[PDB]
Amino acid sequence: GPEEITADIPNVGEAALSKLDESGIVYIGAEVTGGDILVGKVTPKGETQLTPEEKLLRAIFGEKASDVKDSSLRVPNGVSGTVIDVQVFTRDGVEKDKRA
Amino acid sequence: MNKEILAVVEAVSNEKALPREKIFEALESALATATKKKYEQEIDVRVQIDRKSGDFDTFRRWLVVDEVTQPTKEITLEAARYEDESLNLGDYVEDQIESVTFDRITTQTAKQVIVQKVREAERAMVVDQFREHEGEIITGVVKKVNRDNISLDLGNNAEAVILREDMLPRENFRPGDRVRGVLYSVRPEARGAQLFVTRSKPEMLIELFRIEV
Amino acid sequence: VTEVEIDGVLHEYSTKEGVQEDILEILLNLKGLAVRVQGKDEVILTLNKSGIGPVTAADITHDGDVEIVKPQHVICHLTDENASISMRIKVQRGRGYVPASTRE
Amino acid sequence: ATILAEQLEAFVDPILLRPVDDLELTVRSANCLKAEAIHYIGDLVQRTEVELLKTPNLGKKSLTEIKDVLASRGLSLGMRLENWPPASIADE
Repeated sequence: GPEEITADIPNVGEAALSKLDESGIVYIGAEVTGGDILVGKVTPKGETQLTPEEKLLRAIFGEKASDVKDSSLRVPNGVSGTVIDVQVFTRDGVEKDKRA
Repeated sequence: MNKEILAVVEAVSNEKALPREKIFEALESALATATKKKYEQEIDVRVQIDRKSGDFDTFRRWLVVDEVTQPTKEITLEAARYEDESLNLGDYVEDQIESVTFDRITTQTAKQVIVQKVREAERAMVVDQFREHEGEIITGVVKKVNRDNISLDLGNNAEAVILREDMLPRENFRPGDRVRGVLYSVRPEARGAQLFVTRSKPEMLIELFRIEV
Repeated sequence: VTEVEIDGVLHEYSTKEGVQEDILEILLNLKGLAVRVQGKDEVILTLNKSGIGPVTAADITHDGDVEIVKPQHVICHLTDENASISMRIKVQRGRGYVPASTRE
Repeated sequence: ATILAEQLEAFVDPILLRPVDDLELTVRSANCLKAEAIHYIGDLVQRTEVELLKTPNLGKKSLTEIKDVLASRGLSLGMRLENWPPASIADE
């Protein structure tokens, strides 16, 4: 499967996405620190094969064709700033989310 | 009533003889756990098991008592006077509901918690399996070597721990060897039933001679 | 002065429709504001101005103890008939030089 | 220091206290209680659930919303107040 640009991801904290909107991308104007999350991004993990203990998880959660890790963009360690401008470019065919 | 859980109930490769319904509750609270952190407490293992439904909506409880301990699960008869004294002393009358914890996201953490619940169920099953025998003259093969402990691997995915205090002083065992003895631990151990054998007791060689003659 | 909240402005690097200075230049001109307070720790001043021309420092709705000492101080220039700024200013006591990076 | 000092002596329940509209549920669940001129959930806790069920201002879905709110056991627990104030709710 592809990657998820939505905020819906695990291993987070109120400090993990308290500045993000409901669709992963940081606000325009949110004054961030060094090491926060700007874009939340989750990617796929292992495929292998359907295990005996995960046979019920093969198809029982809509988008259960992919796994979930963590590869969100972060401010590189050291720099502050204020997000002034956000661009979102979409390859044609892909579903535009609510912020695009 | 999508009927996905109905056919998901009858998988049923490994949880046929195991409590099916309990595994749905397990997986349902596991879908509800994962990314919950607000609410009031946590979730609720207890949930109206409606076989037909399949996706039993996690319902809460009120537990009628005559006491003031477990605040979100406390009723009295004076509070039952508003229900016209219909409640009796000691009942677990449910008067509340709960929801789910989400999306894209929270569901591989729900996969992860689904796995956690499945693991707990498997531990319970292993405990029941070890209780079936309750200590016998079974053999095994060493696989790992811990500090003052020997790990053994039997059949049907079963592992036993050999204490060094219940072992011989000079006689030292290693991996690849096959030893046989009588276990004496299947009840309270640690997260299930750690098969603890004792190859040094007398009853140990009671059927050892019986195996020969 | 410590904090400014212009109404239609998200971050300090933006631009407001109808004022010929940036929001950053408005912050510098408010940083140079010479103001006396009398019986408080901090205080919140309110500014409302609409119409073509300057927004001087005498257009602040003064409280019962705040006193501007130089009312001819320019902040910005409004430059249209219906284009108006409306800000809240936070003025407090202190000692020395307390920058933004130490202390929203 | 004595010389320099002598040269200067000529100078020197939170759910009950919160409003019904502040609840996480929809505005209809708050308006069902608010139809009886109730603004705080403490007034909802002052009255019994049987007394609210004897009035048709609350609906069937409003009863389910009231049950969902009472599942946290912060409101509608069958309590009795003086009028508004508990001792911790004191006037200062």
